Amino acid sequence: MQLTADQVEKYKSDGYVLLEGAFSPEEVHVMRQALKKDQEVQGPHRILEEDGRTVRALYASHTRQSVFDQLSRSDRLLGPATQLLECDLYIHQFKINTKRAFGGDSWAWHQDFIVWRDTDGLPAPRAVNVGVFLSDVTEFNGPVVFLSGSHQRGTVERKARETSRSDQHVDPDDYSMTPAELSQMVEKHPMVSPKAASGSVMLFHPEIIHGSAPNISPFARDLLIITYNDVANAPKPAGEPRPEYVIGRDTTPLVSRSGPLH
Ligand SMILES: C[C@@H](CO)C[C@H](N)C(=O)O
Ligand SMILES: [Mn+2]
Repeated sequence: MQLTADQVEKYKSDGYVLLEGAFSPEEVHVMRQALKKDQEVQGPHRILEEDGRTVRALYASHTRQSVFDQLSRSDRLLGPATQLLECDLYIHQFKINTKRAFGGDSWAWHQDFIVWRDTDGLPAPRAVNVGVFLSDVTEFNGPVVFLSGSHQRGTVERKARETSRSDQHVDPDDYSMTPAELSQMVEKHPMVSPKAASGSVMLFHPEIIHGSAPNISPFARDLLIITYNDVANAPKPAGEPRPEYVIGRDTTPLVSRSGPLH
C-alpha cells in the first residue's frame, strides 16, 4: 500500500490522483522502444487519425510486447489500483492514445463508464483507469483535462449517437457530453490537467468527465491507459461481445510483481 491517506482522499473527492516519477528514465526508454515496434503491427487494434497520417490509438499492446505485459502486472500500478478498489483485478482495457506532434487530434469530453455499460454490459463502475505518461505531459501537448470531482454525480445518461465515428472502437465522440452539460458542470467541477514528466502515473475514475485538445506543439503525447476491473464485475453483454483487444475477457486475478521493467 503506497498511496497515502491524502492521495486516496484526493482520488475519492477529486476523481484522479497523480504519482510523479513512478518509472525511471531507463524504464520509459524501454517502453518507448516497445511502442515504436508495436505501432507497426497491422490489425484492427490499430486506430488511425482521421487524416490517416499517424496512429491515434493502439489496443492490447500488452499481448504483443513483453514490457507492456510486465508493466500491467507491476506493483507500482496494481498496488495503487488495489488500494482504491479493494478487490482482485484484471485488465478490462489496455490502450495507448498516441497524440502526435503537429496536429494530433482531440478526444471528446466524455465519461468512460456509460460506454462500457451500454456497449458491453459492464455492470458497475468498479474499475480504475491507470495512465502512464510515455511522454512529458505539459499544457502544450494536449493533456487529459478533468472536470475535478465530476465523478460524484455518477453517470450522466445519454443515448449513443446514431452513427459511430469508428468501427474499430467506440470513439468518445459517440457518447460526448453536451455543451450545456459541460457549461453547467464546470462551475463546481473546474478544469484541471495533471502535468508531469514521462514515467509519471495518473489514476482516474471511470465516471469523471475528461477530454483533451489537439496537440499543436512540436512534442508528441503518448499516453498509456490500463483500465483495471474488479473480477466480480465482469461484463455481461447482451449480444455478441466486442473483440478481446478492446474488452478484456480473461478474469484471472493479476498478481503484482516488483522490480524494473526490461
Ligand atoms: C470512451 C472510450 C474510453 O476512453 C471507450 C473505448 N474507446 C472503447 O472502445 O471501449
Ligand atoms: Mn476515456
